Amino acid sequence: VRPFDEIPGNWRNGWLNLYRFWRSNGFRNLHHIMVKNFNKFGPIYREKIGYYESVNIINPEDAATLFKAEGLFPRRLRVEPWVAYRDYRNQKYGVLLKNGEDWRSNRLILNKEVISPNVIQKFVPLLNEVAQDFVSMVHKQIERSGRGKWTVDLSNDLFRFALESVCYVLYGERLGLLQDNPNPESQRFIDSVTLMFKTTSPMLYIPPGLLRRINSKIWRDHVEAWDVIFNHADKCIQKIYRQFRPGVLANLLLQGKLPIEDIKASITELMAGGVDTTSMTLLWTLYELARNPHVQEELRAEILAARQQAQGDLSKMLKSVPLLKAAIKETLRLYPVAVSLQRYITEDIVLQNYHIPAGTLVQVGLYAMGRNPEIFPNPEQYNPERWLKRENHFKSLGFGFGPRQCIGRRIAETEMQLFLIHMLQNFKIETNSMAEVKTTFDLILVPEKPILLTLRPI
Ligand code: HEM
Ligand SMILES: CC(C)=CCC[C@@H](C)[C@H]1CC[C@H]2[C@@H]3CC=C4C[C@@H](O)CC[C@]4(C)[C@H]3CC[C@]12C
Repeated sequence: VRPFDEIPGNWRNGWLNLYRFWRSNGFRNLHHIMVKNFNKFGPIYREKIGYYESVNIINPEDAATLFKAEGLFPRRLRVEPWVAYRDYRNQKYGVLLKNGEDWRSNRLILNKEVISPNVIQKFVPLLNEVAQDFVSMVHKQIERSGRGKWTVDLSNDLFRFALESVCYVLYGERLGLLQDNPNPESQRFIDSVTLMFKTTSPMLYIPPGLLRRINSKIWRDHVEAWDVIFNHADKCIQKIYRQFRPGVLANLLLQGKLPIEDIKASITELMAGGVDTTSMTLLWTLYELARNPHVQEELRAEILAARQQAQGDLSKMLKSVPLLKAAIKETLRLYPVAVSLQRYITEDIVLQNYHIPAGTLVQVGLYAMGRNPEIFPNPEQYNPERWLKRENHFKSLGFGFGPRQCIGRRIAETEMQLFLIHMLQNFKIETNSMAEVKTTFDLILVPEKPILLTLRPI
């Protein structure tokens, strides 16, 4: 086998690479940087930028060997800003920040009430309710606008649908974000959530302790945002104990399997993990459905057929939409919520004939895989057919893979399906202009400029 010190890449000028990363852009084009590296060093490259070093792969086969050596307690990179807040406020770590035995001990409890098929069917009526209210809002706006159209940037509205839905199944209450005049308690909560995501982007590389040392507003606004999010969790917890004398939070407080401190930590991290993720995916999807109207009709045809063969039963209808679940994989292929999965190797492995010493951070380039003509034929075309009647697990890594995969993947899928089912039944999504839209990096994959979509009743 080839030694580690022979892997291609730029690990020999890490300090010059740190200069090239911050001199211009860089923190906005990490997804484009990876593609170039793979198109320059091959199916595997080793990179070092400052004190950061890692081995990267693109072939789904290599992701196999990677996930087989992650260990019993897989460890990804950490969210420095989010961890810094828990240390400052002496809060417990949730299922996302924990590692080792504590994560495993938690994950298993959380899985019974978040990802198990038993509770997924209990979430269907809840998610569908929010999905029905979103369609009502779109009709109202279309009525006002006249001519039966509504050209709008659904960015903010989709963010509200994501937050409204996740908080419905987690806390067991409707925040009312989809109204025309939401109550100030929810308007301040969504603003705090938004400010929280907006303040993490800067501290993903800039050490949080450094911004705290200079009393930067970035650090202060971050703490102020998490405070509101944690206080809204206490507000719920208190109401639930008052009602003792339903939601994920209520069931965890009933079973009394985890401490309230560990329950409050996880319930919060669960919300953060699926508010910006589901919202942007639902946006990229609506965008590609408008650039590819043939796919939108093909889906609409299948959903209308499933509506009648199911006889109202959403459970049956959700099992009868294979092309819809394939469209979700297709969106996550061109626009992955995370440009890479990270796993700290716990055993010496070999990838592409190269010894990878234990402890090494190996990343799986999801954005580069989904756009490689080799792994995916016709990559730049949105064709959900490529996923049906095909097999492929290591090609659809959008929600990760393994014991520490996305614990809310079923909640996300269900929510995104119910959304598309209700939206395609009532409206046709038309692109205001066939002009190209560019992708940038900031926490996730977001469009450079707003996406303007027209919604006509059908
Ligand atoms: C389109 C929607 C979503 C996408 C694409 C997505 C994607 C991902 C990915 C790639 C991971 C890491 C997987 C890995 O490292 O192997 C992850 C982890 C996680 N996701 Fe999501 N996610 C979505 C929605 C949600 C939702 C709705 C929730 C609700 C709780 C959620 C909660 C979490 C949590 C808590 C983790 C970390 C769990 C752990 O590390 O043990 N996500 N997600
Ligand atoms: C909730 C979810 C998305 C799961 C895991 C949580 C957490 C481990 C991940 C999610 C996104 C990561 C960044 C993503 C991309 C990059 C660019 C990479 O080329 C360099 C690293 C970097 C910035 C990652 C940093 C840590 C984050 C936030």
